[PDB]
Amino acid sequence: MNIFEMLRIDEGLRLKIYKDTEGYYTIGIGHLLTKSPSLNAAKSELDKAIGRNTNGVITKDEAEKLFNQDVDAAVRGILRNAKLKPVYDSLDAVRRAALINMVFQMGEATGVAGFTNSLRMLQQKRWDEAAVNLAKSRWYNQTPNRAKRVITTFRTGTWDAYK
Repeated sequence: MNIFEMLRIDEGLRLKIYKDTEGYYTIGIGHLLTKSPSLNAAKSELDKAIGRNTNGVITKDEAEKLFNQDVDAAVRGILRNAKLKPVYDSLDAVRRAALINMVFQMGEATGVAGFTNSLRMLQQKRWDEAAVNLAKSRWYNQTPNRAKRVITTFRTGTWDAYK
């Protein structure tokens, strides 16, 4: 198991524009296109991302290409964030993947950098406590199964939730 497999499990793979759990236009492996309610806006953003006139449909290779960029971006976003960086560097490899998962989901470092208290607990390696704190969130209330998977990963440092 690794970050790519993990997120592929959490996000699924869809080749035609769809709406995410928040109703936003998305494609591929969780690639958010736009927060706009306009399908045409989403089709424009898609074509711009792929570099062709897609008509709302992409191939598997294309999906994977967006996915790789998106994982890079999430990691880079963490390394560039003053709050996230030290946490991430303090973590073991498994848990690092849990943190990338959150940033990818929340599509931005910002979101996650906000979870101050949980961040501090993770850095201190107080796993059970962090796990409880993380669950007191809109995040855990809206997508509870996915959040449980990510929280278990932080609590245990293993991939058991994904196995």
